[PDB]
Amino acid sequence: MKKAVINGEQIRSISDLHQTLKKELALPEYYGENLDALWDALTGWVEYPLVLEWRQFEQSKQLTENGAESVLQVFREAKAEGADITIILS
Amino acid sequence: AQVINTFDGVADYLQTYHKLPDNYITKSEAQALGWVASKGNLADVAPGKSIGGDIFSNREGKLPGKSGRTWREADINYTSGFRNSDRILYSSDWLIYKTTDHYQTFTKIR
Repeated sequence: MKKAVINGEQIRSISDLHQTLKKELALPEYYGENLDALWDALTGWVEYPLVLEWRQFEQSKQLTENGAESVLQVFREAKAEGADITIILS
Repeated sequence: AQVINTFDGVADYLQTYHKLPDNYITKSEAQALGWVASKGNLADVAPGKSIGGDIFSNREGKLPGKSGRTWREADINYTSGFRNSDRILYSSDWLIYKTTDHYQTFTKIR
């Protein structure tokens, strides 16, 4: 259905990560760029099925502080909640 | 009854009756009636309803936490089409907040 790709080596802040997500998941122009905004988008906006390919995960953690893991966790809970999300970590 | 979906209207209804007004349905309920977020067909499958009632995990920790307190959220100003960025947030001990900027910032309203 929908495919999203994060090139983790290009993520230089948590702003980059959220803005990459906004484009890749076709999020609203009001996207709040926060953990609560992403859960809501994942469970009340995003088209499914959804394949998220997150490459260079380790590098994306360097300049996002705790953000890369937090974001990942939101998708995993969304998936645990029933959302049809495939996650590919490379 | 007539739809109640404004900050004050829902806020007062939650404090007084300790429940959301009758025009609210959870994401799961909506999905069982045929709601497809990406289609934005909520008013087609559930006329006069809005998404509201699900647990709010307060992931950014911006709302005040307490042992025993859980939060819930509900859409405000919604009528039809794609969802907006207005929400009402209410706790198990009836604290009431809102957000109009897709959970960036929150204002305490009760």
